[PDB]
Amino acid sequence: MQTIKCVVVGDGAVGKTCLLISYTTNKFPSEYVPTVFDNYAVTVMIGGEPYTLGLFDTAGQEDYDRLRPLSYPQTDVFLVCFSVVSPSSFENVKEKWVPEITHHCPKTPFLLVGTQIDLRDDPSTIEKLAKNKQKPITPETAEKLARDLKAVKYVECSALTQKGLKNVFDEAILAALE
Amino acid sequence: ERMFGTYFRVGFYGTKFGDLDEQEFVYKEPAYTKLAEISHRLEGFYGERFGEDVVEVIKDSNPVDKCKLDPNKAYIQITYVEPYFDTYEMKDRITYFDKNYNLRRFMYCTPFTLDGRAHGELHEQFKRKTILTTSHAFPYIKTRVNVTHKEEIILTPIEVAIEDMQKKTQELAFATHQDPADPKMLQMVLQGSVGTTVNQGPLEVAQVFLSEIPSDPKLFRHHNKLRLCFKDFTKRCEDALRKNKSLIGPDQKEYQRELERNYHRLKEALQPLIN
Repeated sequence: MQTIKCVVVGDGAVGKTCLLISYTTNKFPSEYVPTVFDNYAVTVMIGGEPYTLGLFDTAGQEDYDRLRPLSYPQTDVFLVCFSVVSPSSFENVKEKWVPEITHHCPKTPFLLVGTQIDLRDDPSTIEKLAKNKQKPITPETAEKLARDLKAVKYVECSALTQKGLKNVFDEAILAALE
Repeated sequence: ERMFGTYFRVGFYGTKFGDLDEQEFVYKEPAYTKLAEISHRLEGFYGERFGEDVVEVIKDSNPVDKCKLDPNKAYIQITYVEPYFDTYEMKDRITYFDKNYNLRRFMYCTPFTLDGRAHGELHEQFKRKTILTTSHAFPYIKTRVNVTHKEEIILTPIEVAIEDMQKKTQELAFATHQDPADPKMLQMVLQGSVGTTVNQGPLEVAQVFLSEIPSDPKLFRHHNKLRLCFKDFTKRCEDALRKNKSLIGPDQKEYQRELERNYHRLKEALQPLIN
């Protein structure tokens, strides 16, 4: 068959783009050749068949609230993104992002992607956020959020330790085929 | 371009590797094997043996300086690489049907600033193209074969701008002239060219490099090339815009209207610097 339209929404500085460009180029977040253009293509193999995944990258600013949903038509699957050590961004998933894609696309599947999970079990950031009365997001407190919101499932990854990186995108493709 | 399969460089650093220490291979994996995959395996396999906590993985591509490395730990550097060809070698991989036959040169790019950072501003960004030569050549009896020579090339930031532009001019070019068309792949390329929201957009490239005509004409052969690459780019965006107008239905009409509007807004700005 053909390309899968996967639109990726979330707050800037959850490193949402940082991971798109690093999975697709087989680079660590330290060595990807930076660009000026947007969106990234990637071929993943799945059951021996190779599917191509068009990755549509969207600004998380209010300033684009008017323009952004122009990409939403003909989407196949959504990656809604937050960083597990930025609880500003995990609130904007309940009350900005998931409402937005489900208002223009009620029948389209979406996934909850937590990112930067290396900085969770990192000492210098845990008490750094606690030193403003905040703990990072446990997978528990996100797994329910996704069941609450009728997401296809929760996934989390690190661009840096590659952990669960491949799973994020395998599930996105799979969710597009249902 | 994995008719050829997937290739990574693998460097082994540490006395605990026995005879592998200071040896450097190019591994040949199945097609579409991802960096996570191999790096999971090589850490998983020397985890099971030396203890999880001494297998450290060099998430880098700058050449390993032996000093900075804790001599107690076992270091594996892993870098994705692509088969590197002559312009003569490549031409023949076009016209005759078998193409997987003398893979001995492998290329990777590592980005830097003079600052010692990896990434900088559009005018600070450098790139080192490295070419690895292996001892034997793929396809081969073993799946790894080690590296005997090595060549570094440096691209001045404007040369980097050109390679970025060229690749995306061709990405359009391909997504336009292709049967049956792929609309989602085409709009994905197209929107990320003329209607960018996140990265710097192509205009800032013309602005940072094409604004002043350089004196030193060794740098003029660069200024011009970027000037002409924007001309090819702006011609391929039109073609792509046109072609997307064919493929869309009613729901994407405002989408295309904005993609169009985004383009003429840009060609507008571009025209001073291109001419």
